[PDB]
Amino acid sequence: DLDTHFTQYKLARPYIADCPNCGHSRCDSPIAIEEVRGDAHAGVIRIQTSAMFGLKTDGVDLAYMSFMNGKTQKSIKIDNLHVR
Amino acid sequence: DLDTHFTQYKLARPYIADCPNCGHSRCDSPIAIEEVRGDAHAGVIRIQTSAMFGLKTDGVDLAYMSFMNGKTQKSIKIDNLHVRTSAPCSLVSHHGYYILAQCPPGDTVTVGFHDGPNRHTCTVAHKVEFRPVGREKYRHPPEHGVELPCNRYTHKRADQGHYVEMHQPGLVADHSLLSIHSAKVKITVPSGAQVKYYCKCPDVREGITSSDHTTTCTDVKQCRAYLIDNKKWVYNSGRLPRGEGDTFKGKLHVPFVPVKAKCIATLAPEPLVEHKHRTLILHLHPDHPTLLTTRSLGSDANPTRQWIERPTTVNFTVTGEGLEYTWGNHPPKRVWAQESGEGNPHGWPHE
Amino acid sequence: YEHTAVMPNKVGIPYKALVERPGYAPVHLQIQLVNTRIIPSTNLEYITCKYKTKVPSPVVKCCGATQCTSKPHPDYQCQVFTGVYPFMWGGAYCFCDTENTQMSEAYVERSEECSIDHAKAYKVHTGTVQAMVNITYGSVSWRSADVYVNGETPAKIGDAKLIIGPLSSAWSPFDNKVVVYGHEVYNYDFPEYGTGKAGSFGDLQSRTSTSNDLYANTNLKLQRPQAGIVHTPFTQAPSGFERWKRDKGAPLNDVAPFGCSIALEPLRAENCAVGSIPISIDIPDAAFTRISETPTVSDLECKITECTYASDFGGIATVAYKSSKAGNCPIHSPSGVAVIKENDVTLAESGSFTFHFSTANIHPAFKLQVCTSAVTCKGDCKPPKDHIVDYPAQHTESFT
Amino acid sequence: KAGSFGDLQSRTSTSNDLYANTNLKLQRPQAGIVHTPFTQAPSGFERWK
Repeated sequence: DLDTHFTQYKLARPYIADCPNCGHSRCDSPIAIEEVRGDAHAGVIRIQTSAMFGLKTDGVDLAYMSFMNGKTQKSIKIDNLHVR
Repeated sequence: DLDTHFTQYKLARPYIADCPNCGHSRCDSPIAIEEVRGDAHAGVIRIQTSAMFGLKTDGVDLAYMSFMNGKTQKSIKIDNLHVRTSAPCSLVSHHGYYILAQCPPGDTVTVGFHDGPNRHTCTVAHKVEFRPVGREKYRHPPEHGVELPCNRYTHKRADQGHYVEMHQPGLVADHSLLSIHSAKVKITVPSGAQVKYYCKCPDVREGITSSDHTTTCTDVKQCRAYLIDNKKWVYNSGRLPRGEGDTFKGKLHVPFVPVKAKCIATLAPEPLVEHKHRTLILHLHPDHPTLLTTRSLGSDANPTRQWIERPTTVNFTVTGEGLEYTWGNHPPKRVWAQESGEGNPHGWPHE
Repeated sequence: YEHTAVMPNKVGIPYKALVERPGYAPVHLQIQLVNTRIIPSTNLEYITCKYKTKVPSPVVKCCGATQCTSKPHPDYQCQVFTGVYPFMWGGAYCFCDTENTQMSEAYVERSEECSIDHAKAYKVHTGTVQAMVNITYGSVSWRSADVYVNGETPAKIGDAKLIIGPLSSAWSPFDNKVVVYGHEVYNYDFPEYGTGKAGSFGDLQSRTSTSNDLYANTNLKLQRPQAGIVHTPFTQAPSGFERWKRDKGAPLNDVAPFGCSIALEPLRAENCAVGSIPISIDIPDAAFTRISETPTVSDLECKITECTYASDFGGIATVAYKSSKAGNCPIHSPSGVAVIKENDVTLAESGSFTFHFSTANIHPAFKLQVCTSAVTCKGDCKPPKDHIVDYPAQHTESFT
Repeated sequence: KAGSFGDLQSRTSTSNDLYANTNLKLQRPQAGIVHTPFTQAPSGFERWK
């Protein structure tokens, strides 16, 4: 877990979003899924959350998770994420 | 929370009932799901667990969790509870012994907390459905398309609109009920209940009574482990018999009645209301079964049934006073007659 | 004088008919019939709605013969089972251990959905209720009030006591037995309360949704629990209310005749789009305009100056009127052959005066009854662009 | 050439411009949700084999 192309990371902030479906009565999640790239013929998926995990605003690690709570970040660990 | 229907709410005790599929395809647990209600046209199901989450016996919070271990409560946090269907629900509110939860559709209902001497979960089959109000056929509505007037259960609690009889709860198994009074087998109450107790040995067994008691025949299996409620009511179930004799009245509302709301709802991707001369050609582009049907506005009825889930230009020969066209339970179209051809001149050098 | 009119019932959109008056000069009488409904005398036979096997606690008696006794219900479905004995935390609710018999009982009780957005049966007798009708006229402009469409004395509203139908438009697109349900309203046969069937409509037959009585042939079959402990399965045939989205009895707001569409209603079929209503009116002789106050307009000629074929009232036609007196002139095509929207068109001796209309004919060979002088306002009109919008105002309807 | 070959028509790889008659139809993101659902006809790399 390390961050090198600050093209995406530094020049970004997590952007709050609303999940498209999350039951009948939706949960608002700033990790709302656009641009699924699961069209690999393998079984592996790249997902785009609307959240900018990666850095907090620091210099290192994709090991954090900066999603939006408010207009402000919430820079915590990425290990609570579970793609499945 | 609300105590404006402490009729059910306050006066509700944790109720114990057999599980039919569990840890050997059978276990003893409090939970066991009766009256699953996927009868709404929405996404939400009103469920009765046997266990009485809600308050404890007080008035405060639907976010406690009182199930039966023994005949006694176990009034703890609701954080060990998992309501689920075939996937985890999100709670809406609990009131009494009844929980309303926005659940994904599911063939079964699967509740469970490991707080017992065992796995202590419970599963049972019970039919859940959601479908369009008239016309169309879907199960659970899409995440796209129009919102439209579904039945759906409340976002709130302590309501009423219908009532099911909940007149006397009674006997359920649990030998904490039938303890021993140091020789003879002894009935107990949940929190106070009028118990019309008796055993196989001759005794009175009718009347509104806690004057019926039999100690003559002794054994927990030869006697009626009861909570005859009438001030601690639980919803009536198949795994909750009543005393053989007269009912103790206790008809009680449901505080989770179906109300209108804007459901995420049913309407398959947009139709095209096309027309030529006395004909609605209808280019259609749905992704889901939409009951298209039309009605030629003459004294002809012109019924139609055709599921459209296939993109199709269809036709309905519009009579001389128009046709109406009813693209699912999405709003009716209406169409006059005269002819068209989509803005074709029929002649136009003026006289 | 007495304004006969074959003149359908369309939405509410303004469309005309014409009083051919012979003693005095003709006067228009726009009979725009907004809706008609029937509302026969009726009786609530039973609410239906998809069941819920909402068990009202079993009558059990594990000693000897198990009993089934209904408590505030007419019936209780109860089925004995052996080979099971109650355990739910140990002990047993059964009160004989010398007879291990287990009485599972489950009855159907009305769903909460029965109250709201539900099927609701009726025995429908004989229609008795009015039709909403606009009358604009050439001496009163507009009144849109309900006036009987059947025999029990039609009211006089406007310069027109108007007898509508009987029951033309919404004749009764209902059957004798009717269920009405939200969107799709079903004119569908089913038997009265007490004898219903699970697969057919009226599986649940509760006299009222609230009421603690019903007839529940829902094909409720309890199955025998196994493994030596009690449970109560509900095995039930497909509902007679989940049909209404699959099986059809006739979804009348999508298959109605008479142009009418339907909703949860007490046997009304609102907003018709045919009727060919024979309205017959008693307009007082005074309300007419004289054939001296209005000229004999003959020696006229009418030619469109931009007709519009559509229910769109943009159609115009100058008429080189030639008056033998001169004055005002209510106009309309003879009782619909086109819909004219000028109440009155002025007439002078050797002048020319346009009126407005919409063609209810492909080309405008519609007579225009200019208060004792008919005239064909011939020519040709604007494209028929339209045939996807409401219910027409091109009265004479049978092709428009 | 939507729903066939040339539904996507890019004259450069890793496109920044193309001609896309793919039969792209947006639908309502019901219940106050902010998202874009894309309903699109299958392509010349989803079948035609």
